[PDB]
Amino acid sequence: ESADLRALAKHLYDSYIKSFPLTKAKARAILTGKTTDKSPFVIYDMNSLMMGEDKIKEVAIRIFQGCQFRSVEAVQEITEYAKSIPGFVNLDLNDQVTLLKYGVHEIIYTMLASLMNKDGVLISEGQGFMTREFLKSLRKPFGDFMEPKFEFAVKFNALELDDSDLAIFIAVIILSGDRPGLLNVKPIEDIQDNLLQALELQLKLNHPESSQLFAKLLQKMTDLRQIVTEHVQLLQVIKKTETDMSLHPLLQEIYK
Ligand SMILES: C=C(C)[C@@H]1CC[C@]2(C(=O)O)CC[C@]3(C)[C@H](CC[C@@H]4[C@@]5(C)C=C[C@H](O)C(C)(C)[C@H]5CC[C@]43C)[C@@H]12
Repeated sequence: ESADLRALAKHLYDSYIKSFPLTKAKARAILTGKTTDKSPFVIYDMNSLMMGEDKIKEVAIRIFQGCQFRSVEAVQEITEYAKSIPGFVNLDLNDQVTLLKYGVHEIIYTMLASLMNKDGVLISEGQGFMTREFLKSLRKPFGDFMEPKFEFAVKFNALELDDSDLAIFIAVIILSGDRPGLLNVKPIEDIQDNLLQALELQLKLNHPESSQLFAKLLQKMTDLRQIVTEHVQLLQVIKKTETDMSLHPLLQEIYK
């Protein structure tokens, strides 16, 4: 029944709003020269980075650890969202952990695109905006952490998804079932099939002039995969040349 799929979409969207403090809708209102209400302080170089530390509250490394923090917070938020997905907490606990382990980074880059445009990315709950060029200009093992994320975002943002779309898409990603190490794949797959039906209907209703958006959205999952892969191998480099830099245990247990 279409009706049941709509109720599912609304529940996920509702849970999404409750779990993620910075929505795409708020991010777009901040980014677009829309408001005096609160536009961001813009960090595009060293001194503005400093002054930025006063307005908003070594460079390259310190920025990297600022990233590390926000990812941890993002993992907490995504974990909270995951529990609201019907069926998820009824799964074998080990599989819940596995689904989170592999899904969380793909979600983080999906939602990261909401905070990006071509020029840079919102930081600190949208109070700040850090320039793409400034991130690229950073010291050499760090200066290209962010670039492939920008490249993803620019293309992904061209699908023009809104938060109600993204809420279902993010659920679809979590409930994959082709994740390494899963004990019971069939209950995961039955949940994903429901989610996929919901997403498909959502996209047809919300974007009726956007043909095959559903298929085009699913194809984006390959882009996410390779961002993660490339990000991971970049992290292995950093941990060897920067022996004094530390990773977060919540983040470290995710990579393996
Ligand atoms: C170890 C890291 C540096 C964390 C976990 C890996 C990470 C990850 O997988 O998230 C790569 C992308 C990103 C550096 C995050 C942190 C969160 C962060 C984000 C949102 C918040 C802090 C930063 O100020 C800013 C604006 C550059 C963004 C952009 C990218 C990421 C997603 C990484």
